[PDB]
Amino acid sequence: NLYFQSMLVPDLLQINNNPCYWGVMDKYAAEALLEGKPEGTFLLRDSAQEDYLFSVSFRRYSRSLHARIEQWNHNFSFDAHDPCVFHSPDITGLLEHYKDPSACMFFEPLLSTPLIRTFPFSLQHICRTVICNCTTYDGIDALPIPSSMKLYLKEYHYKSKVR
Amino acid sequence: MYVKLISSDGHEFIVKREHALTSGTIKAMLNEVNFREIPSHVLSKVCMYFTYKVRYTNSSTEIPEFPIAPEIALELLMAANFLDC
Amino acid sequence: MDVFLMIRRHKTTIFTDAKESSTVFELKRIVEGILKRPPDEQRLYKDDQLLDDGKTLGECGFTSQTARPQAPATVGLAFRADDTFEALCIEPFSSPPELPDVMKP
Ligand SMILES: [Cl-]
Ligand code: NA
Repeated sequence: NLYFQSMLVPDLLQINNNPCYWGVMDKYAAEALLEGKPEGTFLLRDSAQEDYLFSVSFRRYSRSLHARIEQWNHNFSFDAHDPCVFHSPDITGLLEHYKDPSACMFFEPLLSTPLIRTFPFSLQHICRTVICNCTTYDGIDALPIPSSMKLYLKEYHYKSKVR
Repeated sequence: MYVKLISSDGHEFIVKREHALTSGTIKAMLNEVNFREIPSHVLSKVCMYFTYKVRYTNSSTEIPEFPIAPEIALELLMAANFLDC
Repeated sequence: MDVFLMIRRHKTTIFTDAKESSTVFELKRIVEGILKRPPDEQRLYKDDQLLDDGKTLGECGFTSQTARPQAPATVGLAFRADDTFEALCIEPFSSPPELPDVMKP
């Protein structure tokens, strides 16, 4: 494709029910949470970069490291354009793959002990996650709400350049 | 200690003031508040959120799901947005 | 162990909490401060079962799994009209509309 189709993250409600996910947070705030912590301690958060929805922040080699999640062909991975690298149709399955420390290679993230979110999200956000789970991206346009709200429901999408 | 939030269909919800202050709209407009555009099946649910929000703020535990049925989700989205919470 | 409740009568709902080990009577005291009717002038109900003043809320079945902040347990309430009590009556909430077709399976 020379164009792209917007598509809701398929996994969005599962992700928001996953306590390792902290929502809008920058890498400095992740680093503060992860400071000093043991190898493999991790979190999922929104990436502050414009072209990526999510990043993981995790601990390894005594450093707080980050990994943006990429997509391509409806799969997610930490390298979307290298098909040797493992990918999943889900964000959840991509985290699940990197759960086992003795089966993580040095150049791969290690996501073995989730840091647990200690506050609840907003009621507005929680409704969004439920609505998005029932509907598709094009479906959002047919809803009986203002377009300011359509804008809001459409936030967690990725750009599909394939068919 | 308590405040009364009245829905469009006349249902009266007595909730603690501290929990109602979870809404920025309500915090800004404060005994009684009338909501002529929010009906009882939605306001009852908002009240439940205020208790969830306050109880799981600085949580001692992993936080559970706030269950929302798809059937009230859109009205609840607009009331949440209108109530600023 | 806090338990979370909705006390309901006619078009009134009280959102409140109490300990699992607190008594039904103590809950009637909570209601007295709000609604201004003494304990002897109230009946509290779990579904249609009139509750025992001296029992704990946990003994009546209100617990962590049953009476959660996000999904509180309903307690019915009826007041005394003269010598006799009024019938337990709880006006239901409004009904949501049909789900939009884009939101159906
Ligand atoms: Cl968020
Ligand atoms: Na982003």
